[PDB]
Order: sequence, then C-alpha cells, then structure tokens
Amino acid sequence: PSRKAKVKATLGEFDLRDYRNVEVLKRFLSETGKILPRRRTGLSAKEQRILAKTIKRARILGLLPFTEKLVRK
Amino acid sequence: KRQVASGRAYIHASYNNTIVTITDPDGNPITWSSGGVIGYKGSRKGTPYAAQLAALDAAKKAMAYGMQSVDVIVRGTGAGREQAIRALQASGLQVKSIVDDTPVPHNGCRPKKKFRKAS
Amino acid sequence: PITKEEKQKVIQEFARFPGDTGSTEVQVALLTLRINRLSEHLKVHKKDHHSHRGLLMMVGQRRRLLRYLQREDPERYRALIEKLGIRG
Amino acid sequence: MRRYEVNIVLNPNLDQSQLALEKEIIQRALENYGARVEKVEELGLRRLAYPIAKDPQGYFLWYQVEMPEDRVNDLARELRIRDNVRRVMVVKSQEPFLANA
RNA sequence: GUGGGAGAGGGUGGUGGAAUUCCCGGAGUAGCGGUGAAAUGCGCAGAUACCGGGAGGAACGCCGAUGGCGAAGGCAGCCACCUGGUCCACCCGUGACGCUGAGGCGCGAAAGCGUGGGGAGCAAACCGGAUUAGAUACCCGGGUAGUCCACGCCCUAAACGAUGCGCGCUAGGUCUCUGGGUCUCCUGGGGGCCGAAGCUAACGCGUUAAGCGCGCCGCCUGGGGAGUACGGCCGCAAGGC
Ligand SMILES: [K+]
Ligand SMILES: [K+]
Ligand SMILES: [Mg+2]
Ligand SMILES: [Mg+2]
Ligand SMILES: [Mg+2]
Ligand SMILES: [Mg+2]
Ligand SMILES: [Mg+2]
Ligand SMILES: [Mg+2]
Ligand SMILES: [Mg+2]
Ligand SMILES: [Mg+2]
Ligand SMILES: [Mg+2]
Ligand SMILES: [Mg+2]
Ligand SMILES: [Mg+2]
Ligand SMILES: [Mg+2]
Ligand SMILES: [Mg+2]
Ligand SMILES: [Mg+2]
Ligand SMILES: [Mg+2]
Ligand SMILES: [Mg+2]
Ligand SMILES: [Mg+2]
Ligand SMILES: [Mg+2]
Ligand SMILES: [Mg+2]
Ligand SMILES: [Mg+2]
Ligand SMILES: [Mg+2]
Ligand SMILES: [Mg+2]
Ligand SMILES: [Mg+2]
Ligand SMILES: [Mg+2]
Ligand SMILES: [Mg+2]
Ligand SMILES: [Mg+2]
Ligand SMILES: [Mg+2]
Ligand SMILES: [Mg+2]
Ligand SMILES: [Mg+2]
Ligand SMILES: [Mg+2]
Ligand SMILES: [Mg+2]
Repeated sequence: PSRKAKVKATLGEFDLRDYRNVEVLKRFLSETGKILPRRRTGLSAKEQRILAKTIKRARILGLLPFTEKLVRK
Repeated sequence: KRQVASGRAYIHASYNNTIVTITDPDGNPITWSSGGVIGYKGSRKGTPYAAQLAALDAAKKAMAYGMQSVDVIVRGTGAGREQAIRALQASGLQVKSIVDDTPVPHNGCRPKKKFRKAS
Repeated sequence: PITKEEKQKVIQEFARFPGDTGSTEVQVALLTLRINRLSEHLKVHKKDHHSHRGLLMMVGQRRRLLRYLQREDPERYRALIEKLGIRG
Repeated sequence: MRRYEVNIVLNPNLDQSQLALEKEIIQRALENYGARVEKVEELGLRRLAYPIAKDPQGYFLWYQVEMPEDRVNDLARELRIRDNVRRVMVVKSQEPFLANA
C-alpha cells in the first residue's frame, strides 16, 4: 500500500516532454535517482511513459541523477 | 599520531564476513578490522557477533589515531551489518550519519551461476 | 519518406480524372513508388529482413491489381505498365 | 527541413574569450550544414547532478533550429570535436504534451 | 484517399551512466575467499576493505505492468537518420480487384560449422579442492571452446495457446492498452478474467470459441521396433527433410 498522496496532484500543469525543467522533473525521483513508479508518480500509462522518457534525456544532459546514495540506514 | 578527529567508517557486509574500514575525511584509510582479524575463521567470520567486535576492534584503533566523529557508509547486504552500525554507535565514537551505498549495477555482467536463479 | 506533396504529384499525374484517388491506375502508381523506395532501401540494410516482408506484400498487392486491370481493360493495362517501366 | 533542438553543455570554467570562441565555431559549423536558427537559449552555468568530465558543473546552450535531416548526425559528429564541448544532444522538436492541466 | 494515434517492429551510425575485471597512484595491515563444515586459491614481491585515474568488453537498473510491437523466431538505456506493419475519423476514389494456398521462394531462439576480429563477466570440455561406500555429480577454486561483432553456412525446438488461415452468426459483467464522440456514458481496435446458449471424455471452452456454419491448406489411423534402415535431396561438418 501507499499513503503518501501521489505527485502529480501536488503540482501544476506541465509539459512531460520537457527534458530541462529540473525543478518539476526532479519531483518524480525517489531519494535515489530512481524513476518513481505510477503507484506514486500519479500518471497514466501514456504519461508515465513520456515521463521516464524525458527523465532519461535530462540525465544524459547531466541535469538529473542516474543514481543517489541513500541517506541514513 | 597524525590526528584525525573526524572520519569515515565503511562497513562491508558480505554473507561470509564483515570488513570495517576507517579512513580520513576523504578516502585514505587509517585502520580496519575483519572477522578473522579479531579471531574467527570459517562461517564464524560472518556471524553478526564478529561483525560487532570487528566494528569495535576498528573503533579503538581509530581513537588511537584521535578519532571522535565518523560518517558511516554501508555496502552490501549481510549478517550483523546492522550490528556494526549499532556497534560504532555505542563505541564511544561519534556516528555522524549512516548512509547506504551498496554497488548495484544497471545490469551488465553475467553473474556466477550461483547468483542467477536469483538474478 | 514521401511528403504529402511528393505523393500528390504521382496521383495527380495519374488519376484518370479529377478527384480520382483510388483507381487501379492510381493505386498501382503509388505502390510502385513505395516499392521502389523500399527497394533501394534494401540495396543497403540487406539485413532489414522485417522491412523486406512488407516489400513482398506490396509487390503481390500490386500484381493482384495489375492482374485485375489487364483482365478487365487490356488497354488501360498496356497504358499503365508502359508508363512505369514495370516488368521486363 | 526538420525542427530540431541542439542542447550543448560545454566547459563551465572558461571566460568570454574562449566561450565566445566556441560560439564562433559552433554558430559557424551550424550554417556549414544548413543549420537554421529559430530560437536560442543560454542558461549558462548550472550544477550538474553528476560530475561530467571531472568537473561538477556545466554551461548549457540551446539552439532550436530547422536544418536538413540528412545531415543531422553529420552536424553532431562535427560539433563534438571541440574539447570544450563535452556534451551534444540534438533531438527533433515535438509539441509539448501537457498533463494535469 | 485525406486527416490524426500508439508502439522494446526492423536496419545503420552515434552516444550515456552503474557495475565486474585489469593496469597506474595513494592510504593502509594480515588476511581475503568460499562452504553445511571445509579445503584447493589468492595475500609481506603488501592481497581483501577504501580513494583518485585509465583501458576494455558485454549488458542496459528504476521506468516496467497482470503493459506494448511483430507473421513467427522474437523485440527494452538515450539520440538521429532509413524502413515495415497497424488503429481510429471523414464516408471522399476504384468497383468483387476476393479467401485459401500443393511445389516454389524468403524468414527462422539456442547450440553448432567456415573465414576474420574481439575477449570484462560467464562458462561444455578440462585441472583441482571438498563429498561419498564410489562421485567420471550436485558444493567450492581455476579454466578452453563458446558466449560478443562482420560475412557466409546450419534450420532445429515443450519453434506452445501443445489450439492453421479468412468470413458470417450466437448474453452479459469486469479489468486493462490505444483512437474517436454529444466524455455518470456510447463507439472502434488490442490485451485479460468471470460467465449466457452451446460444446466437451473430463478438465475445460465460452464474441481473443474448443459454440452454429461455409471455403481452402496441413496432419492423424494401436504400442515397441524407429524418427531407425534403405533410397533420394540438402549440408564443409555436425547433421536436416
Ligand atoms: K506480455
Ligand atoms: K540417408
Ligand atoms: Mg467491363
Ligand atoms: Mg600461501
Ligand atoms: Mg584488453
Ligand atoms: Mg499476437
Ligand atoms: Mg516466447
Ligand atoms: Mg509507419
Ligand atoms: Mg463512396
Ligand atoms: Mg461508379
Ligand atoms: Mg496467403
Ligand atoms: Mg508453402
Ligand atoms: Mg549464435
Ligand atoms: Mg564462430
Ligand atoms: Mg570434480
Ligand atoms: Mg552415499
Ligand atoms: Mg543424488
Ligand atoms: Mg566451477
Ligand atoms: Mg569463473
Ligand atoms: Mg539459426
Ligand atoms: Mg500431441
Ligand atoms: Mg470482454
Ligand atoms: Mg477519450
Ligand atoms: Mg475487447
Ligand atoms: Mg464455473
Ligand atoms: Mg451451462
Ligand atoms: Mg471461461
Ligand atoms: Mg506398428
Ligand atoms: Mg517413433
Ligand atoms: Mg509407429
Ligand atoms: Mg533427428
Ligand atoms: Mg554430400
Ligand atoms: Mg541430432
């Protein structure tokens, strides 16, 4: 189960095809640069598919994290 | 006698043993302990207990260099990993922040048979 | 590929009459077009086997028409072929 | 012609001398391949999420162009030589598909 | 035809970061490793753990699904170019141009064969360590072919939905992917589950039929002998039909 209130909702309207809006994008990664699963992201097969796509681009442009060290264990 | 004060303590949980390494503010080790170091041999080495003392035997060698605070970094899953983390805490040493950094690959090398039915 | 423009030219200079988008004559024309395109595509990428299939489908789709035409209007036929340079 | 976008991240630790020089190379080679400027953005420096080329920071450039497809890749191969050019990413423009509007 | 759509469908070039190994440097001791427990092995020529740098090969974490594409085999990092199929809407052009399909031809996982290149990790065979009554094994340490690429062969399979292709007819409910609409819903295409009628030896099937029908192809006729022998055709061989 997940009781954290999906992303999307806590966000305005944006362009999923934008691989540069770090501030918005960033929002879809876990503590680790991991791309958040729909059960969290809050999008649709179609969105959640265009998201991941652009996220991967930003990463190549070195604007997003491929991975992150998990703080506190 | 180089005096360190603050430092890094890397825990290396394996299912076979638990080396703990202490290093200066940015890499470069100082002292370290294992499971054999302390004394055990076979599967004994991995036992969470060993992991404890191991953290500890590495705790003293640390203070001797003048260690007070430490950034704990854990790697790999394993027995007593938490032990070590738990040790260092009650080691009289300052445990600044625990942080997991196990090396996971974005799938590249074929694993030994032993690690494939799992993959 | 084939810009909306590019394709008209063909139809235009083929449609048996205004608005003729879909007569045997036309169809065969475009088919040919595509076919030729893909063909040169396979002059390279000889290993694009999956595209190669589509070729056959086209080629056959074409014969099924030519065949029709030649059987129905043996003249419209000669006409069409004599224009494209198809079959020899 | 096809509408593209040429993201370029180059060495952050430079100055108006070479930096300018790179544009005086990039901006050229573009037109040498039929590049057509539609709109350029220059967010300049920014902190990369991960260190690229040892350095932990990059200078971002942008160029919405409408060049001849047949030479897109040819355009990237070239733009890449500049040692200060550490990253080149061309990607044909698409309409911005919004969500949660 | 025109106008929109989704997609790991295919070919080519490029490119990204994580990890393994190796080499270089630091810092640093006495072990590491591995197992049920061990040992072989590696380490004072300084290993394991840690830090920075480099080289190389192969595979793309999360996204990822009970999801999508393809005719099948099969297809996942990102980008660009080339290219195939397909769906919806509008009902605009042709005017039965249709369906199936012996032989033919092309495609066809893996292993395997030929030439050349590459070789990090993994690993038939192989060399050892354990185990056991023995161990030509399972466990452990190494390790060659191969695994990777190009080109050319091989053509097999639980190549499976174990279900040939096309069309029409026969309750619905539910979940889902993707398109259109007057968008508590209707409608189209695809992926599931449950079930009407019906079918079925039963299990089960059930608008994604295994139901009611038509057309065309392929195939079956008790086990074993045997997918063997002979013959032919194919293959460099192994072998295949
Ligand atoms: K599937
Ligand atoms: K024979
Ligand atoms: Mg007539
Ligand atoms: Mg020895
Ligand atoms: Mg090498
Ligand atoms: Mg299918
Ligand atoms: Mg399969
Ligand atoms: Mg297409
Ligand atoms: Mg009409
Ligand atoms: Mg008429
Ligand atoms: Mg047929
Ligand atoms: Mg046949
Ligand atoms: Mg092979
Ligand atoms: Mg070979
Ligand atoms: Mg043996
Ligand atoms: Mg026995
Ligand atoms: Mg047995
Ligand atoms: Mg072995
Ligand atoms: Mg090995
Ligand atoms: Mg084959
Ligand atoms: Mg059977
Ligand atoms: Mg249904
Ligand atoms: Mg809708
Ligand atoms: Mg349906
Ligand atoms: Mg029932
Ligand atoms: Mg009944
Ligand atoms: Mg049922
Ligand atoms: Mg008999
Ligand atoms: Mg038999
Ligand atoms: Mg028999
Ligand atoms: Mg046989
Ligand atoms: Mg022979
Ligand atoms: Mg055989």
